[PDB]
Amino acid sequence: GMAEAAQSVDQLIKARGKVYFGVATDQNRLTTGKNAAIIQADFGMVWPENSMQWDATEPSQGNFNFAGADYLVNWAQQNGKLIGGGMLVWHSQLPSWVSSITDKNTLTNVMKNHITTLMTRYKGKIRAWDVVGEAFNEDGSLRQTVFLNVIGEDYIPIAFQTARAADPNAKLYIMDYNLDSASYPKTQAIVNRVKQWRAAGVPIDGIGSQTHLSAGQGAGVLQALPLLASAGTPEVSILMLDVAGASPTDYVNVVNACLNVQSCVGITVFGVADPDSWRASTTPLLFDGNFNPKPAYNAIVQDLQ
Ligand SMILES: O=[N+]([O-])c1ccc2nn[nH]c2c1
Repeated sequence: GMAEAAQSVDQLIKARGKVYFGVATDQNRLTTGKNAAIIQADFGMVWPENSMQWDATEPSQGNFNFAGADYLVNWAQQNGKLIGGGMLVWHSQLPSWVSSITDKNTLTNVMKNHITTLMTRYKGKIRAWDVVGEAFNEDGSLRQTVFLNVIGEDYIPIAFQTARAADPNAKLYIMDYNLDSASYPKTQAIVNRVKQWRAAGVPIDGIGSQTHLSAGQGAGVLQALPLLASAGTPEVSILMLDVAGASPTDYVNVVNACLNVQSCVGITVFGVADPDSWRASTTPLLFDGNFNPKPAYNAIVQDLQ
């Protein structure tokens, strides 16, 4: 048929003892193309690209919109897929009403209410939440977001403690990008800070590495991911994965990094088909514009056998 025979990378990675091979998606994708069909066949977990971000879910203080998030949760449950959520605390997609707050107590209450409301709504149904995203500067210091500037460094401890109470079953992650190389200061810095936060009792269950790679950089993940795992969190994960050129070598190296790290639970790719990627011109995903698996997909299948 037009659809091509294939194997599920999610089925294969589970048979290797990992939890999932996942994909970022949302309602716009699930209703179009072959996205739903490919996700049903080949992936075991879904993450909302945008529908759980702060601008989508709490556009006005205390006025929540769960329509896109509900769609994804409902779709995942109906299709037997795990669900991840996030990002609960992130500077990038933040409504103006939040970034304009200057009172530390107010912003703390706002952040806690945002975390608690989103996590409570889906309590027991979500595998993992990305509680704090992109909290680090490239030099390893903390990024000067409204949360850091107004609340101070304690915002990370408070966010995680609040998330734990909202849904004790969820795995709570901190996530950042440019953690793909051991040579990079951000990688060692997040490890050191996470070690110190865990010594302070912060319930950081996971470090998620947002893995946007250019050609050849897969090999670096083989040293970076073990370094991330040395922070001692229960879990690490590869997330938002895409690879310029989608070389089988790079993708297989990332997969093998996860297989080589006992605490790595799985891998999430940043979409299904190349034309829908934020980097589409670099054809960086595992399915082409015809929704057929690319050589990198086949190479992952062969590596996971
Ligand atoms: O693993 N992901 O691709 C992914 C996509 C969007 C997200 N928002 N929060 N966490 C996310 C993870």
